Amino acid sequence: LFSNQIIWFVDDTNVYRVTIHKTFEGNLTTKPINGAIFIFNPRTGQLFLKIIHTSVWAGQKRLGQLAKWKTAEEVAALIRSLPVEEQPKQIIVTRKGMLDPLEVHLLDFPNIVIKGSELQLPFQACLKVEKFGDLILKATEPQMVLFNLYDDWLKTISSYTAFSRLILILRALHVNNDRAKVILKPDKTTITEPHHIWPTLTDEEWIKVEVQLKDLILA
Repeated sequence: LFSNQIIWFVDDTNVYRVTIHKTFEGNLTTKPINGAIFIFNPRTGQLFLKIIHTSVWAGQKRLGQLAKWKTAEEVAALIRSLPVEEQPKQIIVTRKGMLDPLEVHLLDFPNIVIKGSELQLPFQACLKVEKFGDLILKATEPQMVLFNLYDDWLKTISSYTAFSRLILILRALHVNNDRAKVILKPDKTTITEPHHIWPTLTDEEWIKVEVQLKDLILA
């Protein structure tokens, strides 16, 4: 994974989202709510969060399929906004339905390798982190927001270690949100700094939480 080339993971799982509701009359309303594309560099921790506002869906059917194409369009748009030296060499999609849309949208980038993955990388778990959930829910138009999902970790640990820690966090949040959040608050004094995503923990605290997160996923 960590060679000498820029790699992005692309997750489209959360682009088309709805809430469903049984009306007093007994019919089902399906109302789209804002979604997001997660585009993630595992070496640097850089996350490009493309917020997808509900206005993009129109007198449109099959929004689930259309969402894959909108994702591809947005990934290509991002690539075109970046200098060549910042463009990815490889794009790894978390769902196989993204392969063909991306192939078609990146024809002008013949050197980019597009591939699928069997990895469990639930960026959907970020929707359960207030910082992301609220930002997405409250958006009134599309926008892209940059985040550093590794906070200050890279000052003292490797990219490999940071990536593993992040995946454990996301997967644990995915499988049992309540228990994961307890695990990530090991002390009464535990805080998350305003510009950070994750709690400020000592090295010893991280060791224990990483084991506990892993155990939670196995359970």
